[PDB]
Amino acid sequence: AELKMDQALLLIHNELLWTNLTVYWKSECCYHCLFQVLVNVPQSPKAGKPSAAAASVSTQHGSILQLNDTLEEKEVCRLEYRFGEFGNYSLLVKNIEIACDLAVNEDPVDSNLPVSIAFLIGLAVIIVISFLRLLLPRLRSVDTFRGIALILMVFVNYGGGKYWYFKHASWNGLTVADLVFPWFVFIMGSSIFLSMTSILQRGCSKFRLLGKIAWRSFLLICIGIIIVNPNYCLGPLSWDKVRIPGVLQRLGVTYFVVAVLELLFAKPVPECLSLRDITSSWPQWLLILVLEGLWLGLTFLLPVPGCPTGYLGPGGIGDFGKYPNCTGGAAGYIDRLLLGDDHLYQHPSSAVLYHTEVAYDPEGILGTINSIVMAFLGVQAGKILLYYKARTKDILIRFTAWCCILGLISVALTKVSENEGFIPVNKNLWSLSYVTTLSSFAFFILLVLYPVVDVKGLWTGTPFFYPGMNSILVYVGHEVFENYFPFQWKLKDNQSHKEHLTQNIVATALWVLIAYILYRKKIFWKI
Amino acid sequence: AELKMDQALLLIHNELLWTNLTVYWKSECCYHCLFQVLVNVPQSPKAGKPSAAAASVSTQHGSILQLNDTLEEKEVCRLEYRFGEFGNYSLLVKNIEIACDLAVNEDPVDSNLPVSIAFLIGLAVIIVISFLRLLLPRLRSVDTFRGIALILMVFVNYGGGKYWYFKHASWNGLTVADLVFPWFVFIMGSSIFLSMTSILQRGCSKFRLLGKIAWRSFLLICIGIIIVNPNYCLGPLSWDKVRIPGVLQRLGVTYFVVAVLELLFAKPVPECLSLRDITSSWPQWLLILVLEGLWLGLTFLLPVPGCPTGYLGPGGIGDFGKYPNCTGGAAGYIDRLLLGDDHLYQHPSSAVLYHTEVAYDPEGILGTINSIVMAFLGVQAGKILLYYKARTKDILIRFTAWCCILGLISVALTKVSENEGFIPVNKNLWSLSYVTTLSSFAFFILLVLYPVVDVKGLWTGTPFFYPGMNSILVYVGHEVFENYFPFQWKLKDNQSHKEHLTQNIVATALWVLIAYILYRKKIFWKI
Ligand SMILES: *[C@@H]1O[C@H](CO)[C@@H](O[C@@H]2O[C@H](CO)[C@@H](O)[C@H](O)[C@H]2NC(C)=O)[C@H](O)[C@H]1NC(C)=O
Ligand SMILES: *[C@@H]1O[C@H](CO)[C@@H](O[C@@H]2O[C@H](CO)[C@@H](O)[C@H](O)[C@H]2NC(C)=O)[C@H](O)[C@H]1NC(C)=O
Ligand SMILES: *[C@@H]1O[C@H](CO)[C@@H](O[C@@H]2O[C@H](CO)[C@@H](O)[C@H](O)[C@H]2NC(C)=O)[C@H](O)[C@H]1NC(C)=O
Ligand SMILES: *[C@@H]1O[C@H](CO)[C@@H](O[C@@H]2O[C@H](CO)[C@@H](O)[C@H](O)[C@H]2NC(C)=O)[C@H](O)[C@H]1NC(C)=O
Ligand SMILES: CC(C)CCC[C@@H](C)[C@H]1CC[C@H]2[C@@H]3CC=C4C[C@@H](O)CC[C@]4(C)[C@H]3CC[C@]12C
Ligand SMILES: CC(C)CCC[C@@H](C)[C@H]1CC[C@H]2[C@@H]3CC=C4C[C@@H](O)CC[C@]4(C)[C@H]3CC[C@]12C
Ligand SMILES: CCCCCCCCCCCCCCCC
Ligand SMILES: CCCCCCCCCCCCCCCC
Ligand SMILES: *[C@@H]1O[C@H](CO)[C@@H](O)[C@H](O)[C@H]1NC(C)=O
Ligand SMILES: *[C@@H]1O[C@H](CO)[C@@H](O)[C@H](O)[C@H]1NC(C)=O
Ligand SMILES: CCCCCCCCCCCCCC
Ligand SMILES: CCCCCCCCCCCCCC
Ligand SMILES: CCCCCCCCCCCCCC
Ligand SMILES: CCCCCCCCCCCCCC
Ligand SMILES: CCCCCCCCCCCCCC
Ligand SMILES: CCCCCCCCCCCCCC
Ligand SMILES: CCCCCCCCCCCCCC
Ligand SMILES: CCCCCCCCCCCCCC
Ligand SMILES: CCCCCCCCCCCCCC
Ligand SMILES: CCCCCCCCCCCCCC
Ligand SMILES: CCCCCCCCCCCCCC
Ligand SMILES: CCCCCCCCCCCCCC
Ligand SMILES: CCCCCCCCCCCC
Ligand SMILES: CCCCCCCCCCCC
Ligand SMILES: CCCCCCCCCCCC
Ligand SMILES: CCCCCCCCCCCC
Ligand SMILES: CCCCCCCC
Ligand SMILES: CCCCCCCC
Ligand SMILES: CCCCCCCC
Ligand SMILES: CCCCCCCC
Ligand SMILES: CCCCCCCC
Ligand SMILES: CCCCCCCC
Ligand SMILES: CCCCCCCC
Ligand SMILES: CCCCCCCC
Ligand SMILES: CCCCCCCC
Ligand SMILES: CCCCCCCC
Ligand SMILES: CCCCCCCC
Ligand SMILES: CCCCCCCC
Ligand SMILES: CCCCCCCC
Ligand SMILES: CCCCCCCC
Ligand SMILES: CCCCCCCC
Ligand SMILES: CCCCCCCC
Ligand SMILES: CCCCCCCC
Repeated sequence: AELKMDQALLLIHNELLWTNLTVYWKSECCYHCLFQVLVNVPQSPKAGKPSAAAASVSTQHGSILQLNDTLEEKEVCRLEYRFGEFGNYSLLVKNIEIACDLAVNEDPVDSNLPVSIAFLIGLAVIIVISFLRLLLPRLRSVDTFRGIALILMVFVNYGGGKYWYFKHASWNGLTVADLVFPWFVFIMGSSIFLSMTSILQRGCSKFRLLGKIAWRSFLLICIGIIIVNPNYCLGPLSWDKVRIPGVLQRLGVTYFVVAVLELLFAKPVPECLSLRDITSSWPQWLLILVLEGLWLGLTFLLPVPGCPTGYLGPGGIGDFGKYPNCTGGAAGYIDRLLLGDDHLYQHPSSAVLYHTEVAYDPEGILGTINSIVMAFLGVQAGKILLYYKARTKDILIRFTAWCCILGLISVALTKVSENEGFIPVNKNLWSLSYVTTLSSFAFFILLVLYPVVDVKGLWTGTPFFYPGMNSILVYVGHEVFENYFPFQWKLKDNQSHKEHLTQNIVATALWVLIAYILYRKKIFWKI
Repeated sequence: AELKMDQALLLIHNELLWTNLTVYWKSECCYHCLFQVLVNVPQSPKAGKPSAAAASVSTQHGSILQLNDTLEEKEVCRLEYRFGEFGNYSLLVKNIEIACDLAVNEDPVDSNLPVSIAFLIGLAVIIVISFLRLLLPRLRSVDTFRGIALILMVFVNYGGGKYWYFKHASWNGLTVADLVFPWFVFIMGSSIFLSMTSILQRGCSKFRLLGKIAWRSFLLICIGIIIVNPNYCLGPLSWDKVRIPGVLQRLGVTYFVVAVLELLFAKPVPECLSLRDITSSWPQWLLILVLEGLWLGLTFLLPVPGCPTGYLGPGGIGDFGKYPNCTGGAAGYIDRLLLGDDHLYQHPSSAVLYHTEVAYDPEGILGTINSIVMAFLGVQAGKILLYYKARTKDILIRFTAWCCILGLISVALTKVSENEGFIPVNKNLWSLSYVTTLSSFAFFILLVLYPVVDVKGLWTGTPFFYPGMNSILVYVGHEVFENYFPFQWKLKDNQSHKEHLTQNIVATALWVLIAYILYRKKIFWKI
């Protein structure tokens, strides 16, 4: 029909002669949204001639429908159902009492079939190549894990097949899109410590290195603002529309703060139950815990005008529509106070599901504290790798212990619930529990990749370390060349998951190939 | 007022009570355009109350106005005048006989003042630096002259201040925009011979070099089609809208043909009145003259359906509107027959002044013959430089003789007239006289640059050889980053020549600086 992607048709037939009905729709994904009007169905004029009206219901999450008499304002009938994509459904409001029956006129399609098939294709290629091949300085695992994070960032930015789980969550919880930036920050902290230790061991001065750190940070911030943020298809750059926060700006600020902290308190690596790497850097831990206490205090105790104190919700229609302009809480208030709504992100992810009107920037000022905490945990991983490079058992024990500690903290904060924790997982706020959850994930990934890629050498990292060696050039590249063929062509069906998924997979594989080609030519750009 | 850039206001007052008037406007730049309706002025209803109507007239070229009685269809009054930018003019159609008087209510502005001031600023900086500095393998002149051509290409592509002489001519004649692509083709031929001779002297095989030539040509064509032509701000690429011809596609075809010809007939350089470089390559000259005869025959003798034979005009309203869909003649007919109107250039330069509706591609199939002839003349310049490298007098004599011969041929063809020659100068057709004119210009530029930059060493080429060493990266770069700040920001006045000129000059100087930075880092990309 005229159905768009991820929608179904709902035909509502009114068999009642006396009472009109109004239909209210609420998603199950919401936490405390309001019911929104779906369609108004008038009363049947004559017996045997039911009135009809159609509507489109979202099929990404389960739906909650409410039937209310428009004059009486009384609930005659309520049903909750999970509609399928491109379905054709009929709802009949019978008489004798009032009851509703939902019939499936046409069965919906399987929307996740291309994703199921894509994993089978990739799994088959892995087995075929492994079967085919069998018949016939730097840590590799850090580059491999950086390349995996970057590859998924490229796939997600292109759209992720237009799938709701390859996109960012509206407010709370995790999708696959929410995993890949914290992991990159973690790895960047590891690389900060490893590179700094090698450089200082070679005998370089700390002031030349400080100048290099400042130059790299300034370059990243400027590249983000001037190249990566703006949509130059709309028009030329004007200052009043410039968005100051961003991904590369926050990488730059995090890089400066973490690198300068490590450089200031740098120590030579000494050469087995011990806490040597934890106690030899107690000043850094002291400053990190003080900074984290600052984030917690400004988040739960800063009074925001016209808004509750310590509010972590999305606003819009969320929390029963009480707080419509309070998207973010103190984080958004600080962003608006210091930068103004026109220098923020005008399309927050909460807009689709909570219908928020205010601009909110996920990469704002207040969450940089937790970005820094994430990168400092990555630094701790690098310290584990260098202080105990001789012994593999020591490295693995420390990775496992850190994963368990951070996972226990995350379980305590979130209460293993999406919206009911003390600090729920939230990318937009860059919560504490978001950091601890994604850090335990990164410690587990290192625990698995270090033996396989580095100790045993079973796997060489292919093809993931090729973009892990040219991360900055690949990230800037796909932003500049996002609309260019062959990364993007014209689709026969823009309402198809299969066609979008094929386009995005092809474009991501092309950036893996481009990075491999740059590796063969030894064209490594280090910002 | 509401006047746009390069327009004036013309108020027409009708003092006549009985006859209406219609006003016809024709530009002086046209060759045989039709008069187009400007505005209809009704008769004055009562004596002493003249009727009024306003119009905007283009001020780039002189205007020709015709006053015709609408019923009688008889010419009551005609005047030709050159209106100035943003002027406020009044035209009064008096009675006793009928006479017209044009009065300047408000004087126009000086539109060329920013260009006059810009040359004074640049001239002052040259004198200041020369005064300041005084108080305190490869041929350099070829890189210098390539950099000058490329710098002007960047300035012209950005817009050239929105000045009509920094844009391409509508059909015939020369502007500053029409000079810089033929010069680049000339220099590319010189570089082809110089590089090939050095490579073959080092002992390289001709098949490895043939593979390199084919690879470079294929890369240039593909880069042009996929990166340089499309406007990806409009949408994703669809095949039916893909434009096949272009600047880099024609560089690729010309490079392949000329490089393969030289490689096939390559000879070692022997070590003073002689014609050694002209006679040692007689096969190349034979094929070039045969190819030129093909261009002349297909242009003046190919029968084009529904069109005169040997037609070199623009169509539209040109040539008195007889031939509206004949833009190009045989060149456009061959393009349309082999590629179809949707794979051609939809905005030819003749559209503005002759109002042509058909798509015409300046870089089409038929003019590649003359592109090849231009590059082969460049090859002859390289042969002069190598065969006689010991003697400067021999090099200068040969450059002067070639300039005089080509200039005499161009004077014979064009009859020193813009539209009345046998083969007028025309970028869109890539005429023979266009090639000979621009080749004599390039020989004269070499005659001046070779002693100054190479023999005496008075000038080192700065800052022009920095982009001459990275021409391909600079050309692709400014196409990718054309809309990006700092190359383009939002203008306070979009109807100002001063603001556009400042923007374009700043952007061009920024690309000179970028190429200097790439030279300092030794990042030279050779396609
Ligand atoms: C959804 O399904 C219903 C079936 O209930 C379709 O209704 C049919 O509509 C056509 C034309 O409008 C009628 O000729 C049929 O008699 C209807 N069938 C029934 C059972 O009433 C409806 O068209 C479908 N909508 C779509 C496919 O977009
Ligand atoms: C549909 O009607 C029901 C009535 O059964 C509404 O539910 C009541 O809403 C009022 C607010 O107007 C509350 O004070 C009551 O506590 C609710 N429950 C009951 C049992 O009355 C419901 O709000 C209506 N739907 C919408 C979207 O307004
Ligand atoms: C162009 O110049 C004429 C002067 O002839 C301007 O006409 C004036 O218009 C204003 C308002 O429309 C009147 O109050 C004046 O009396 C007019 N002057 C005369 C001498 O008639 C006209 O406005 C100008 N157009 C512009 C500046 O856009
Ligand atoms: C304006 O009127 C003049 C008449 O003086 C037109 O000039 C004549 O045009 C006809 C064509 O309709 C020719 O056959 C004549 O040779 C032209 N000259 C004369 C002296 O009659 C002129 O064409 C009219 N302007 C426009 C735009 O049609
Ligand atoms: C360094 C770590 C341990 C924490 C430092 C920051 C703490 C001490 C600061 C940051 C923001 C501060 C809050 C800001 C505003 C208000 C005003 C008033 O209504 C009571 C105090 C209260 C609620 C402050 C309490 C202290 C506070 C939470
Ligand atoms: C190699 C150089 C010297 C020239 C070779 C091309 C010449 C011989 C060819 C190219 C196109 C040809 C023309 C194409 C079509 C027509 C058809 C008819 O109406 C008479 C011949 C005529 C007019 C041809 C004459 C010869 C021609 C001009
Ligand atoms: C999350 C989906 C993205 C899919 C990316 C898979 C990468 C496939 C790599 C293909 C190119 C390999 C080039 C290097 C070979 C040595
Ligand atoms: C046709 C107008 C374009 C103006 C271009 C002039 C170039 C000015 C160069 C400024 C940057 C110099 C960098 C290299 C210094 C050694
Ligand atoms: C139902 O709505 C219609 C308007 O569409 C209205 O005229 C009618 O009065 C309503 N029903 C009742 C019972 O009021
Ligand atoms: C002039 O034009 C008007 C229409 O604007 C028309 O009514 C009038 O008749 C014309 N003049 C003559 C003399 O016909
Ligand atoms: C959507 C809510 C997510 C909450 C995540 C809670 C689990 C924390 C991690 C558990 C241990 C991780 C070991 C790899
Ligand atoms: C199904 C909808 C949400 C998708 C789940 C993503 C969050 C958990 C990812 C687990 C990754 C584990 C890596 C060690
Ligand atoms: C000997 C080389 C010195 C190079 C510069 C060192 C100092 C750099 C200071 C950067 C501080 C930035 C503050 C925002
Ligand atoms: C030797 C080159 C020094 C250049 C320094 C430029 C300023 C950098 C400051 C960046 C700070 C960003 C994080 C606060
Ligand atoms: C070998 C020279 C050692 C000198 C100590 C260098 C410490 C650098 C501290 C950086 C602080 C910057 C604050 C913005
Ligand atoms: C050289 C020994 C110094 C010991 C200082 C006290 C230990 C500080 C460790 C802080 C770690 C907190 C997070 C694990
Ligand atoms: C617009 C018409 C241009 C015609 C150019 C004719 C002149 C030919 C060149 C004269 C000799 C050149 C020596 C540098
Ligand atoms: C004034 C309108 C046309 C502009 C003239 C451009 C054509 C002649 C350029 C001469 C360049 C000479 C280089 C040797
Ligand atoms: C020994 C190396 C050989 C490399 C390839 C040489 C042959 C290339 C042929 C290209 C022809 C292109 C025709 C359009
Ligand atoms: C050794 C690499 C050879 C690659 C050859 C690719 C085909 C090139 C043909 C280009 C022809 C363009 C002008 C006719
Ligand atoms: C040293 C080897 C010499 C062999 C001769 C090479 C000649 C190359 C001719 C290229 C013709 C290509 C036609 C498309
Ligand atoms: C080795 C001597 C061969 C002589 C062949 C005849 C001369 C051909 C020269 C053609 C030049 C035409 C353009 C100047
Ligand atoms: C630190 C980098 C800041 C760059 C800001 C660029 C925005 C200026 C736009 C001006 C257009 C009128
Ligand atoms: C209809 C599909 C057109 C594009 C197919 C994918 C192209 C990817 C490979 C291109 C290599 C440059
Ligand atoms: C020689 C290079 C040709 C590249 C052609 C690309 C155009 C294909 C667009 C397909 C989109 C459906
Ligand atoms: C209003 C003018 C804003 C931009 C001025 C020119 C900027 C060019 C220099 C930028 C260096 C990156
Ligand atoms: C979602 C994984 C797809 C893997 C396909 C790999 C083929 C290049
Ligand atoms: C400021 C955006 C464009 C940067 C140009 C650099 C090209 C290598
Ligand atoms: C690098 C130059 C920036 C200019 C900013 C202008 C803001 C109005
Ligand atoms: C012997 C292993 C010690 C690991 C300590 C981890 C601290 C969270
Ligand atoms: C510095 C710790 C602040 C914790 C805030 C919790 C208040 C309910
Ligand atoms: C860094 C940009 C500051 C803009 C001023 C806004 C103050 C509310
Ligand atoms: C060979 C040492 C194994 C250490 C295991 C630690 C927990 C997975
Ligand atoms: C460090 C874990 C804390 C868990 C929440 C305790 C109640 C504020
Ligand atoms: C130094 C500015 C970044 C240049 C863009 C790179 C695109 C691959
Ligand atoms: C049109 C020439 C302008 C030269 C200005 C140079 C200043 C960088
Ligand atoms: C095909 C257009 C994009 C090319 C990407 C190459 C980036 C270095
Ligand atoms: C490189 C692939 C090109 C695909 C062309 C498709 C034309 C319909
Ligand atoms: C002695 C100089 C000869 C130059 C010949 C030029 C041929 C057009
Ligand atoms: C091959 C020369 C053709 C010249 C055409 C001129 C006819 C008037
Ligand atoms: C090379 C593109 C050819 C397109 C076919 C058009 C035939 C008139
Ligand atoms: C020193 C030799 C001069 C040659 C001049 C030729 C014509 C400018
Ligand atoms: C080679 C010069 C020719 C000039 C025109 C002669 C008449 C067709």
